[PDB]
Amino acid sequence: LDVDSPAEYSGPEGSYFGFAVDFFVPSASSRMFLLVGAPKANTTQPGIVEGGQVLKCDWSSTRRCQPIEFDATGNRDYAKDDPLEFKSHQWFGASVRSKQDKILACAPLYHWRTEMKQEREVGTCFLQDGTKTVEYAPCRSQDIDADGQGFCQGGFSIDFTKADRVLLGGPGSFYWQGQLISDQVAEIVSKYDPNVYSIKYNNQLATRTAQAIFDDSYLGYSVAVGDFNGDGIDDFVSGVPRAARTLMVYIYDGKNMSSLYNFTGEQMAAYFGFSVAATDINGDDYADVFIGAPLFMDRGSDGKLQEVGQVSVSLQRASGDFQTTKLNGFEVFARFGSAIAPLGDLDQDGFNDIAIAAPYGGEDKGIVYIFNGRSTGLNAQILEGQWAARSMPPSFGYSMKGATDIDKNGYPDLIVGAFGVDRAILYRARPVITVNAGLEVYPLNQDNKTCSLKVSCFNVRFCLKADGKGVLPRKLNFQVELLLDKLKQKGAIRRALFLYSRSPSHSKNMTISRGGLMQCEELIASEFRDKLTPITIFMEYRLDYRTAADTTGLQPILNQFTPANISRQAHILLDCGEDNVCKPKLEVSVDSDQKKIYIGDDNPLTLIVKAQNQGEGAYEAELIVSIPLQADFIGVVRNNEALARLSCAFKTENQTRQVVCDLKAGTQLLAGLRFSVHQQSEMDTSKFDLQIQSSNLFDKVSPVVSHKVDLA
Amino acid sequence: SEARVSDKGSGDSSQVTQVSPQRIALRLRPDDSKNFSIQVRQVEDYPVDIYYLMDLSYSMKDDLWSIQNLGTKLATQMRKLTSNLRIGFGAFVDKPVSPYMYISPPEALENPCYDMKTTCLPMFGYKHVLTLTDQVTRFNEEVKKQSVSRNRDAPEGGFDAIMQATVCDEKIGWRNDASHLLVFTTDAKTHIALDGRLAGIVQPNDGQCHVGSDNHYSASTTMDYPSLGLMTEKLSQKNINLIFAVTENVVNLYQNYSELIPGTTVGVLSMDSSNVLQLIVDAYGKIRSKVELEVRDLPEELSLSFNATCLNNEVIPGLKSCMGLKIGDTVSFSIEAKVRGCPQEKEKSFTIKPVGFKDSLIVQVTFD
Ligand SMILES: CC(C)(C)c1cc(Br)cc([C@@H](CN(C(=O)CN)C(=O)c2cc(O)cc(Nc3ncc(O)cn3)c2)C(=O)O)c1
Repeated sequence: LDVDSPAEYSGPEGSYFGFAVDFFVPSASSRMFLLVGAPKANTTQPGIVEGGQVLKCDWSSTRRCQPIEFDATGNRDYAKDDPLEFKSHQWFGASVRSKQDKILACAPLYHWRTEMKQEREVGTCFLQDGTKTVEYAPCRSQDIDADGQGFCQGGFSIDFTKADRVLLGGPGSFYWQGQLISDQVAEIVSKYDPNVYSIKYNNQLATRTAQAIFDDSYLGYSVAVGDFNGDGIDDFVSGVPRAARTLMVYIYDGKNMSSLYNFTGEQMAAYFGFSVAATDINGDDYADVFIGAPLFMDRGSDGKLQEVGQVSVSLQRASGDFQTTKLNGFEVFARFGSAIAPLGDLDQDGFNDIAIAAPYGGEDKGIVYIFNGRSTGLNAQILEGQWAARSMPPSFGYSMKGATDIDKNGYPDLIVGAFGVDRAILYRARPVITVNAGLEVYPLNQDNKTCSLKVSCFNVRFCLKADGKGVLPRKLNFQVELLLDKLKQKGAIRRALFLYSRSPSHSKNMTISRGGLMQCEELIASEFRDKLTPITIFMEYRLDYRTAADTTGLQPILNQFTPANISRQAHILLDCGEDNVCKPKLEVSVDSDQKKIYIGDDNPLTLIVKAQNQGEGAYEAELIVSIPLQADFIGVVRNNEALARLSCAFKTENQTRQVVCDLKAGTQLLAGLRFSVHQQSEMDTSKFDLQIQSSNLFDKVSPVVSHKVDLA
Repeated sequence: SEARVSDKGSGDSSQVTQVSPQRIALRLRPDDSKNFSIQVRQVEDYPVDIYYLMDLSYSMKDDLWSIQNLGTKLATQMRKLTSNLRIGFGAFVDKPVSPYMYISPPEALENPCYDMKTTCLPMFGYKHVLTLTDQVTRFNEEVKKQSVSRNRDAPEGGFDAIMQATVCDEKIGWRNDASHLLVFTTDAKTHIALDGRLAGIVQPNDGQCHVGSDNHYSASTTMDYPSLGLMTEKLSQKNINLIFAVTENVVNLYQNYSELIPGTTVGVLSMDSSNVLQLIVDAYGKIRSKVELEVRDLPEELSLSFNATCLNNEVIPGLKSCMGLKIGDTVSFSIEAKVRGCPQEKEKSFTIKPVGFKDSLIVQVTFD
């Protein structure tokens, strides 16, 4: 989703604008409308206040939000001193749905002058059929009592069925048990007669009453539709948040109203069933079930309860092979769960996804989570309501709908409401781009010395490709970055370099087109003391998002997965390749030939040096002829009967004598090794060993030597 | 070098000294580090604040007696336990909004039982009639004079009564130094933090007090019921001992409710209200206090040292306090002085203040 440049809307103060959200479209036209409820708006209609509105806000180029076709049509009367409706206590705009040319806007707190008595109770819905507008009130049909559909609040939650049926949910349709009402659109509009206040439709399918055990369950609190038995007709899944001893979600057949599998939670008061979504994550057409528990609380990191919320993914598979998993929240009191918005292929690279929001998380303002779906699901983006509270918690994410595309996306775009601040924001989904790449090393060492002045020249691979589906700009300007050698300290050095530039790294600019064609570049890869450590090849890439956006300004995005940052190793001959495994056998030994030397600035004590390692890769073998304190290599031997150019370097860091001499077989590069032994401490008397520092000779076991000298 | 103490009595209602002889005199010189021991055995009762909460809705058709009886018994039960008791009450039925408050006929607003041929006072917000006062006789007289009202749906909003009770520090009462007990009585599956959508109420409950000038809860009609995790937060923050004193028909639900809110326990309301009286006594054994001493009026001299010969004959130098003292535990403090320099004074004195304790340790030194 996109958060940097969204589209936002607002309305009258205190109007609860954005409490309900959906998408209106025109029949085979691009003038799509982002329907959004304003249930608390003052009504600009005769003889009525406190009615609310459903505002049509266009998609682009304008922020105008205008009321529905039903406007300037006030309270109808019953007699000369009695209004037919007790409107001015309603919430018109609390639930909005649209399929192709239809509106289902409902006022769950609408009241009407009843016929049985003079009381007021029912919820009403105002459809639209092209120009004609009709009234829907399935809970108004002679069932005027709290025992039945009097307190129905019908239309609190509504949904659409592929058979062109409308699934209406009134949690109070029964004694707050709730009921699903499904009526065909053709039957509703055809049977319209305004003088009849309780129109009956013949093909109505609705859930009947239950026992007194079921009560206050709010069956119609949340609704969704899917196929859960495999007959091509959408079943009715419903959010019953307070069922099974307030621990539920019901599934009803589309054409039979029969009871399919029920889902229950293990936590209490978590409100398991506040929102329900029906989509596919695993891959098979058998639709999954999602249940929200925004008040879920479990044992935390400190061993104490914390309310973080939780959701449930039900991988409903045929023949009873059901699998379930639970996703936990992350921020305390954030009410993670709440609005679960079934998105669909928010990323086309795979199957559908789900948006779960936290209306009271983040700094100070609302939080939205995103869960991408992969095979078997179990995949357990972030959005914030940066709008600040005015006089009410800005419940960002409380209302959400992301099932419908509104652009040249394929991905479905997301609408978010912030009713507590009187506003609604459009989160447009972004075009996903997946990428793959790799590289390897082709080239022998001594033959590279003939590369030009002569240097060493090697080769590696430069292959990357993205391709990707969807409608987005054909050519994408990718930035790629590569490293010659990695795992180096800030002070470490390079070994392989680009001869044309000697740069230890290189980044490339490419405007690659979208396609399956493979595109790779071309490049060719005794002054360095480091041999043993392997050369590390590294690969990095990115995309100039700013110029890659379309005319609408929708920013492209690379794959949210596919972590990149990939790297591989390499090795070159003549470093230790002269040895097949480069395993050394040191036996590094020296001896103190001379003894009985007087103590104190006398003639230097003569020692001997010899080598014992037989490893084939005995490059850079070190001669650290360690000595005790108060000694130094005074009088470097010049005779050099078998000595080599080993000249030592001396230092006394942290009271450690360096005397580092240097050199492929155990050989007696021997000469008189002298030491000043200028001991000034008369109370002391008389530890000689060869320290290991050669990586080519380094091993987990270092056969060394240890000897002393006799002084008198 | 002399040092002579006087108050050997180990506490009394009249002899209110909760320490050893607490008046010590001594004659010293520079660097005359002297030693003496004190016993600070605490024999005083523990402080407590108790809040009584009722549903008192039309769900309490005849169950209002169980609430009224428990409040009086809870008052007299803890008076026996302790004489530092402060008690009060506050009531709540449900939110005054469309699907509950009976808004349609002009008759129902003053009486939502009109159609039942009986009267009931208009269903209200959280209105507590009594702040915590030591007057036990006023509490049971006022708490018994309240009646019930009617909401449409079976669940009741007594959860908001808990939240307001645990955030209104001064309107209803909370003492800093006392233990805090909150008993909440209900008989229905109470609304939980999200039932306000059906009522148009979409504001989460807050940790702020909203009683206001009038006793009625101002935000009862514009903010939702409290979250079960929010009640866990404010409860432990203010050291509230919550008791979901509910009925047997819903005890199992409220039992499982308590396992989610730590430190909470339930009790079946009945004529024999012992399900909760043996519970508040349990909380009495967990509110055991501590003993700590302080230094005051010290003239920038006369260094003092303490040894913690505290419970179960444990000795640890440097420490000056031991926790978890029941009534009657005799913690001793061997105190050693350290005088430095030569003040330009002949007679000086300064006091040791046992924190939270009425009495104090005073030492007078005559020196030159
Ligand atoms: C007076 C008292 C103490 C009774 C009371 C106080 C408050 Br304040 C609120 C109420 C409500 C809730 N309620 C109750 O309190 C009792 N459970 C019921 O609503 C109720 C009753 C049944 O006898 C069956 C069912 N179940 C049911 N629902 C719909 C349907 O079509 C068939 N059955 C539901 C009411 O009865 O109107 C009552």
